[PDB]
Amino acid sequence: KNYARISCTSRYVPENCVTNHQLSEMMDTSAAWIHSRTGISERRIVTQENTSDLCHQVAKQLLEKSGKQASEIDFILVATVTPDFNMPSVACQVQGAIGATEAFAFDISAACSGFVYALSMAEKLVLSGRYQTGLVIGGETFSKMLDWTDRSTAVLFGDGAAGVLIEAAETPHFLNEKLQADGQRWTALTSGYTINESPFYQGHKQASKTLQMEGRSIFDFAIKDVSQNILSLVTDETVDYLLLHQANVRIIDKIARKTKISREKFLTNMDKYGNTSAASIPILLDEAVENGTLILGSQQRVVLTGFGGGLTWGSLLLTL
Amino acid sequence: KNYARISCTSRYVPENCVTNHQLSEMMDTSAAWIHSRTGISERRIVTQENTSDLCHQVAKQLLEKSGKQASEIDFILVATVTPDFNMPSVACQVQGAIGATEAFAFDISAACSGFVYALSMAEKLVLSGRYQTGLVIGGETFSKMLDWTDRSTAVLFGDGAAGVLIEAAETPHFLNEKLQADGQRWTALTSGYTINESPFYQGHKQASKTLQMEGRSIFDFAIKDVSQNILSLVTDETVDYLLLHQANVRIIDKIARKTKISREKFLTNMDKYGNTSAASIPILLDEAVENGTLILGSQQRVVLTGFGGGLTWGSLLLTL
Ligand SMILES: C[C@@H]1C[C@H](C)CN(c2ccc(C(=O)Nc3ccccc3C(=O)O)cc2Oc2ccccc2)C1
Ligand SMILES: C[C@@H]1C[C@H](C)CN(c2ccc(C(=O)Nc3ccccc3C(=O)O)cc2Oc2ccccc2)C1
Repeated sequence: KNYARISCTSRYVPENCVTNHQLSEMMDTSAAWIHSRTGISERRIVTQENTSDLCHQVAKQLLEKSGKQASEIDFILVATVTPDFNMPSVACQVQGAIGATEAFAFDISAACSGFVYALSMAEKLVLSGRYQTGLVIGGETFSKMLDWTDRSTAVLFGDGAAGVLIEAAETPHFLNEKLQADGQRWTALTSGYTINESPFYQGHKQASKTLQMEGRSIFDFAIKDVSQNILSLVTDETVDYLLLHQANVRIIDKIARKTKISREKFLTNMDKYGNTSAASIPILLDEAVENGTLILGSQQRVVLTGFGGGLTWGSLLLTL
Repeated sequence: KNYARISCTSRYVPENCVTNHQLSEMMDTSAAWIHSRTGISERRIVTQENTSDLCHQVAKQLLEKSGKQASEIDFILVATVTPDFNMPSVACQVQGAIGATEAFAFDISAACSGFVYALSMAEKLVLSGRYQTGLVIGGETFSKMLDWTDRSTAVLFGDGAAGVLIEAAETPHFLNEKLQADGQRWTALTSGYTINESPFYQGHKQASKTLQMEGRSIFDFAIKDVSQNILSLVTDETVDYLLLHQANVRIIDKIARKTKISREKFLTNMDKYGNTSAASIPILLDEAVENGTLILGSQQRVVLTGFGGGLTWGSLLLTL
């Protein structure tokens, strides 16, 4: 048994629900326009929780659902770009919160590709035969990284976390993968810059630290490069469902045409969550499993496709 | 060929050299006292470079040394807790800087255990058979995370980066490993907190963001837990050299006694670098290889042991 397998899914978002109506007041825009530009109706925003707290509940819920003991966890991987501290890692805060004393843990930084990247990691870890049980969680609190006056980005993001319980299976589930990156375009999407202000620094680098994005640029990138990445693993005839990063539904609309894969196969759920970055795919996954669209153990050929800052992007082809 | 192997080593530190004499003036302490408390005589501090720049030179040097093409790199892993941005990752900035268009990349957050953790990752990646050539670099610019007035921590850290070229070998090199963590003590060593100041935040969390450490606490932790972790892989009779995280030489003095492993086997090099966090082990490694203490391809049984914020710690047993 050295084949990684997603046994359980689970998600957790802040209770505070922020509708477009509240954002139209905060800012000076119309809820109607916020809705048509984003494809979002409402989103959750933390009021007292930080990334680790959201990830903590996900882990806690995964443990209760599966009936697993925190002591049976061998490793905890968290995909995030909005961690409480640089040190400790969010994965370590969760490891301590749930008491997974026998698990080692760390965070992975790959922007909105983070969950897919982390999932690829867990597969490698389990393949080695050294580890069998892990928790892979994607979580963010981007609401603390936004300029809530600029209505061309703030209205786009939601907070939340979701993950899965991974355990060693007898038969393969993770069939193929293709992880990629292009740092030659890293300026297209950035956040979290830290100014060096030691008495030794001589540069004049300044950066608000709030998210910055070249919409058209990354939109075009997704359509061209993600489409090619997806087509390197499947074709319409060999895939049942595709769970892409929930950045913008129109990206999905166009990718389905580009790749010639049936549009109803691409699941989406931005309406109530907005763009939850690394958490987008596992939140979508938990919902699709929860309502019976996706069925664990059914052998449905599913592709998970993330893409984001880096630039980063990658897909995983699995049989649920 | 699916056995990870360290083929090349390389290091890079800022040219700006800061001696204890300059720090005694800056602060109001004696160089003599800074020396006896830290075991450091001088350290490098960035004046214009950021973590990615240091890691960039390491990658660039590794590529030139080995004669490899940036296009032959399959993956780039960077261990850091002081990245330029949360997004993009430092690994992505390096991937773009050196033109490793065929490599996917991401950063790993495991504090001063980061390099060991990243190395464990690369081993898993190569084991899978999907990837053969990678660059694993540990780099930090902690000088931007310190309060240069508090002489109980600032005098401790240096800037720098170092890494290795990893490629698929025919015979095993990575013999064993034991990665661990304890998030129940994460408050003992923290840095980089990000305050949430969205119009929705109701908490009153505040944190300077500069490094905070409970010296005695983590010192005791290292002596007890790292000693046990090391003894789970070797005994004096089965190890030739041990490269531990360069946090404090006295930790090594005591660990050698605790574990009963010959003291001359633990290599150290804080004098000219200070504590370079994640970069400490690969800098030490490159130096020991450079001067002939350690010999690649000689089959010397070597243990790499990192420990740091998280809490995190772990060792790798290899035959060079
Ligand atoms: C609030 C604004 C409203 C506008 C209409 C859409 N915005 C946009 C929202 C999302 C994207 C986009 O491509 N996003 C992404 C692409 C790759 C990886 C990650 C993302 C991410 O949003 O996290 C791009 C946007 O801007 C354009 C889309 C098409 C053509 C030109 C720009 C969000
Ligand atoms: C500048 C100060 C000078 C004092 C004398 C030593 N400081 C200290 C320097 C380092 C440590 C220490 O244990 N460090 C660590 C332990 C585990 C993982 C990482 C570190 C790290 O420094 O990065 C602890 C220190 O403080 C004590 C050591 C022994 C007993 C009580 C406190 C640094």
